[PDB]
Amino acid sequence: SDVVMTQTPLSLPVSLGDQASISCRSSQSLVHSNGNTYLRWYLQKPGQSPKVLIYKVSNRVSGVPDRFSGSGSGTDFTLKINRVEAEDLGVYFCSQSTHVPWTFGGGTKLEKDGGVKLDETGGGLVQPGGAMKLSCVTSGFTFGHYWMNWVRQSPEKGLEWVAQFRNKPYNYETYYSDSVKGRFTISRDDSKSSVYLQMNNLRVEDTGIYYCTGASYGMEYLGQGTSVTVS
Ligand SMILES: O=C(O)c1ccccc1-c1c2ccc(=O)cc-2oc2cc(O)ccc12
Repeated sequence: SDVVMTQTPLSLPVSLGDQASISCRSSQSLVHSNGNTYLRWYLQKPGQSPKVLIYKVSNRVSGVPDRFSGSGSGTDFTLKINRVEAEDLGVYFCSQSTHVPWTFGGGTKLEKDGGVKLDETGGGLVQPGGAMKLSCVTSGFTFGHYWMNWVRQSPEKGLEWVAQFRNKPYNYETYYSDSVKGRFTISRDDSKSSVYLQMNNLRVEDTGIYYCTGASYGMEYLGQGTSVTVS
């Protein structure tokens, strides 16, 4: 039932100045009943956090050069990069947010912002069985019009969406990944423009960098992440 996002190729070697093309396919249509197709492309530079380059298939995040273009429809999507430069090098991910759970492709290795801020705190080291509360304080966007999420990253599983807390128009509904159901609880406070993640009964496999994200009208902003180690 979970939408599988498949990227090709896993690794894409290029020479500076060449054109690059990355494919992302979904296991089912990403066309939403509301008319939007919720497909994002991200770039993660080595050692840094993922940043959105393209949203709703083809919309370029302002600031991203015109050399980048997203295209496609339904289940078949493509990111094109003209005249590759050094700053473009890193891992590109696609993600779908039409269906819950939100899901990510496995990545392809190619080898401010209106004052928006999201700051994650609470990370650290705990032993299995332990608990930890992550907090995310935001500013620079009208929080009431955003769905807040927690997404995590590990070498073993890649990017994984784990929880969502919708806004008032969408009944403040919460959703969780099966991997954390019954253990993690996402909470939201509009007055403080903050979201929190209470993580109980932690396991080694919960180890990862945890990012808070704010999504609205197909766009998404992400924090720099906070590291959680369960050892
Ligand atoms: O896209 C929207 O209409 C919308 C507006 C405000 C807040 C969230 C959404 C939004 C969705 C609203 C309804 C729905 O059925 C699905 C939505 O999906 C989204 C996916 C995103 O990445 C990012 C945003 C959304």
